[PDB]
Amino acid sequence: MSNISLIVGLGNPGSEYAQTRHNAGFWFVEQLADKYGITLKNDPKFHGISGRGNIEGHDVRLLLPMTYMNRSGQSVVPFSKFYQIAPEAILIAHDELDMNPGVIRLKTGGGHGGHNGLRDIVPHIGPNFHRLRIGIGHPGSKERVSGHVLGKAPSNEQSLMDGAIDHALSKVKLLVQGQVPQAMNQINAYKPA
Ligand SMILES: Nc1ccn([C@@H]2O[C@H](CO)[C@@H](O)[C@H]2O)c(=O)n1
Repeated sequence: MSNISLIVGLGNPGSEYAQTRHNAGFWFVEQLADKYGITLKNDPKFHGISGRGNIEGHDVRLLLPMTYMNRSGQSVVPFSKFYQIAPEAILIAHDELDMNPGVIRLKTGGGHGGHNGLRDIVPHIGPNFHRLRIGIGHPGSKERVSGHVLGKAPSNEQSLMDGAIDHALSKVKLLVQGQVPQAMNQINAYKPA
């Protein structure tokens, strides 16, 4: 059903990418894992870091692909296939250029929206998974995007994103319980200030 049983955080591996905007998904899932005491550990068979544990009475798996962003499907696809997790039971947290820092919205379905992590996943499991879109803002230049997503946000924008992520963590209860509509209402209403 639409109970969430896999939460994927997208990002790039390595200390040099850890604090970049493109790792917003990693930030969310890492903080989720700590909140619920879920151990994230190297999972070489699935080219990622993974964990499993109890979130609010529900058995949930967590996955961070260690493939680099544009190859995220090399982790997500075989992982979800092996555990027989339908896309409708997957939440993928990812950075979103089309929303401001501090804005966070749940979306079901649709395309990759230019996101090359999602672009590597949608072809294989289809579009029908859920996304936690973590706003990272857009750069000045339309050609500045690589420099933006692989760049570190200013303390100001970082605080907004951290606050939004903190809010989302408080609503994961609704997601694993399969009240996706309520989770959408309460997440998507978040104002940073
Ligand atoms: N070694 C690297 C470095 C960066 N990336 C980034 O992931 C983005 C997917 O939107 C790509 O657009 C890119 O910015 C990646 O996949 N692999």
